Amino acid sequence: ADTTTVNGGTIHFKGEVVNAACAVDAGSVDQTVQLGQVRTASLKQAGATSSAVGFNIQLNDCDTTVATKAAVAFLGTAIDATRTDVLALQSSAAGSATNVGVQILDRTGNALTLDGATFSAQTTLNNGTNTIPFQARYYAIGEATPGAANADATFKVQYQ
Repeated sequence: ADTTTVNGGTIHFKGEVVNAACAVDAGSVDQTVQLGQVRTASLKQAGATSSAVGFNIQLNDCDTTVATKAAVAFLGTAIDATRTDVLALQSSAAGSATNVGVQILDRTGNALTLDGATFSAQTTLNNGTNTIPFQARYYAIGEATPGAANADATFKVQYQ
């Protein structure tokens, strides 16, 4: 019955990475992130964006004698071969939106290539708790069409 909206479900992030420097918080290893609902009229041409929502990857127990910096990379399916930082939806079949994916922006506003090897801007660590912030947002690759939108990605943390 939806003829007018991309109707955001969740983007689901998983990232079980173990390192001596810090522990990934248990609330960060398997998280969702709701984007909600956008009229297709607002995503009518390639490059249009909407509905940026924040999420964080929290590191606990950091020890700066082990690492002074951290960064995160994300892995997922590109929506097409010429849009390497736009995550395909889990489905573009009947009932799901087409011509729209999801980008993961780091704390400097840069979209991250979804190759598991393109690291965010670094957090300069303090001992203890460190919160690395991101956003997710919709990104149109053409005239978006209506339907459900859900996506999935995994993440890794690199320390130095």
